[PDB]
Amino acid sequence: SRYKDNRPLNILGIDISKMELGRYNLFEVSIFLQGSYLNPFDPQEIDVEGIFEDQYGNQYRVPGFFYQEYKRELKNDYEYLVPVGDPYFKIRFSPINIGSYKFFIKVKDKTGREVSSDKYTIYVKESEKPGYIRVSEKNWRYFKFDNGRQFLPIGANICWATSKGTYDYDVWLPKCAENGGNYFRVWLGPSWATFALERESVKEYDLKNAWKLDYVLNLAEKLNMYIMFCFDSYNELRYQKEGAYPYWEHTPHYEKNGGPLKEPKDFWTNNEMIKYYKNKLRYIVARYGYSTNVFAWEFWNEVDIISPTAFVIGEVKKWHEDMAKYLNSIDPWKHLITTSFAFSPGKPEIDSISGLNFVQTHIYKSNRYIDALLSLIAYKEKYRKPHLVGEFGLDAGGNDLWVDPNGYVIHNAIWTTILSGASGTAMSWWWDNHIHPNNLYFHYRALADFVKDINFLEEKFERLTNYKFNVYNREIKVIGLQGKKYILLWLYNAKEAYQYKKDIPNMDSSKFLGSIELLIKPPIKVIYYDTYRGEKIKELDLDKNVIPIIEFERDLAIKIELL
Ligand SMILES: OC[C@H]1O[C@@H](O[C@H]2[C@H](O)[C@H](O)[C@H](O)O[C@@H]2CO)[C@@H](O)[C@@H](O)[C@@H]1O
Ligand SMILES: OC[C@H]1O[C@@H](O)[C@@H](O)[C@@H](O)[C@@H]1O
Repeated sequence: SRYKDNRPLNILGIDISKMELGRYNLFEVSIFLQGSYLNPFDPQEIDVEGIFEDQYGNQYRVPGFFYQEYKRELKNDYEYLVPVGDPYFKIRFSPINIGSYKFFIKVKDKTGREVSSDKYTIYVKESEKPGYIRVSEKNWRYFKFDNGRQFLPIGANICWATSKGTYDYDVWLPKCAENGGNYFRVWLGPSWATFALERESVKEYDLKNAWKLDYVLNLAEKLNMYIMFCFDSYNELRYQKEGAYPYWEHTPHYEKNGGPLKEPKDFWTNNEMIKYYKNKLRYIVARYGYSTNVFAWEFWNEVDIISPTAFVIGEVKKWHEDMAKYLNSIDPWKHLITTSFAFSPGKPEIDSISGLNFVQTHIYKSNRYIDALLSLIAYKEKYRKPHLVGEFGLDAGGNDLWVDPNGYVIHNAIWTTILSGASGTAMSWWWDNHIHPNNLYFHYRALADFVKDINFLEEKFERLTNYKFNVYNREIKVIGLQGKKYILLWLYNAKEAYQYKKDIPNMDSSKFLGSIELLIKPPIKVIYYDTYRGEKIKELDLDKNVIPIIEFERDLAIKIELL
């Protein structure tokens, strides 16, 4: 209890960032106070709240959070944070309507005493921000922003940094964003993670790592990138003898290390653990919920490979139901909620929960992974909510960086997933040792430039069929979408797409390979698109339903417009 206080409850000061701001922008209040509490992260010890009301009567009850300011520096090869000033409490709000808001601050400590701040008025003007990310009501396969524009996640996992900490995100994120990336995922556990909130304790949260997460979220705000926050990872509940980067012996949850749990099975039902987990959710909502750059709350990385002594499907399901309900109830902005599994088909008992707004796949597979992605995407349409392939790679023991230094595997997967009907790109691993040093960002730029002007929410896209190849010299396969107005094709050579030794193609090729006949009504306009250079190659008007296939080395994209 290093942050305890033993004084009569009183507000000592309030600082307000600005009295005028734009729609969906951050409005921050600093609160200096004294009171009686053992743990500023526990609302039963001290509960700070901001009560906001727009001019239409809508009310928002925003929990406040304990905060320490830091100044970062780089000490040779590691980030070091110097504390600045005493810690204090903050409220972070974001207005969804324009016009006037009134708000006040309310504080209650463990004595039951309650104090209040006077009503303040702020004014909100229109801004460029599109709002929070939601499931599309027009097409449940896809995400939208509040303003109705689509959100197609294009990016990769970027889940933790080296010892350089936030300085790595300074490098990775601008490169991602300038190459069409608008998405990444970060880990808030286990305790070794860059943004670990439960670093030494499950009762009190790490103010340095929370500040690093502030920094990276602010950088995403500047770059128009949107983040999935993964709260916990399976390692926390996996025993040393079970392998796969286990961490139970080191995790703060374990009684040996000060926590409430005698064994990982008890995580799901232990009353003390559930209480502190809800305090963590409240802290996360308080500190980060305002941000439209939070794409989603993700409870678990691969919860199915916690210790087999700890995975009880009925209890994990109930815990996800209860925590999703709680999180929704306290999150004024109702961010999307999800969870993930190592087993690529997932766990239907959990994926079917209505409180999980979208489902995910993790898949590491070396052989015929294009077909495996297609099959999984087709299968999970049964949930009638969006599907994110949140992790993807070879099953090569982490050797992708030297088996495939050109990123052909990533290339194949991001084209396959977005043109099979998934909500966005397959999300690669290996951001730090592969994507960045091998400079693989250009793959994403080529894909983003192909899809960005299509409104997927209105095309009524269906996976391509009723097609007939007529190709004699090669084995060419197709992944395709057929919509109201567009047909999008990704063609690949089955005998070249899975070999990674040759250099990046630079076709000069103008040559005729074969044809693909589609059941569509002509006339049409056909655009041939280089998937490595990210450029239109050729354009052709047609009066029949048979599209010539021009020469290409590994794969080729075609955009067809029904006229
Ligand atoms: O290297 C940093 C952390 O790696 C962690 O293991 C990772 C591992 O690097 C790899 O990405 C693997 O497939 O997923 C693991 C996490 O589940 C931990 O070993 C951690 O201790 C390291 O700091
Ligand atoms: O920032 C990502 C990486 O960039 C490299 O050039 C080095 O500086 C690494 O130390 C760093 O982790």
